[PDB]
Amino acid sequence: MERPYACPVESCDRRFSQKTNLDTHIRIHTGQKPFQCRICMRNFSQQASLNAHIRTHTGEKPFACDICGRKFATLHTRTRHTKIHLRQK
DNA sequence: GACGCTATAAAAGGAG
DNA sequence: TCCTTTTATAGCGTCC
Ligand SMILES: [Zn+2]
Ligand SMILES: [Zn+2]
Ligand SMILES: [Zn+2]
Repeated sequence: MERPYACPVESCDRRFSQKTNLDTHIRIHTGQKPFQCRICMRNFSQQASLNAHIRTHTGEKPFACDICGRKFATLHTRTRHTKIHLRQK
């Protein structure tokens, strides 16, 4: 089976191949946020979101644009940005 | 128009 | 496999 682990909430019913990913997903239903920022004590649903968040404190911007070389704290922001060099206003 | 930021999904790494 | 960590995608909010 491609994606064995199914979500128990009948409304959702999203599928995952890895069990961790299902557990992480069920958390959006339970509202459990096990990842805590040790600076402001805010809780996050994922390690990824906590890590992206820690950068807002440290000011680190590890994502650079290939075209203009401008820096960004997150991958999405960087990727979405790159698309402005391909069009006008 | 742009982008800072959180959410969420999906994949991958590593150890036993 | 279980658990950790990384990579990809979707909006919201706000200032310009
Ligand atoms: Zn669900
Ligand atoms: Zn914090
Ligand atoms: Zn650029």
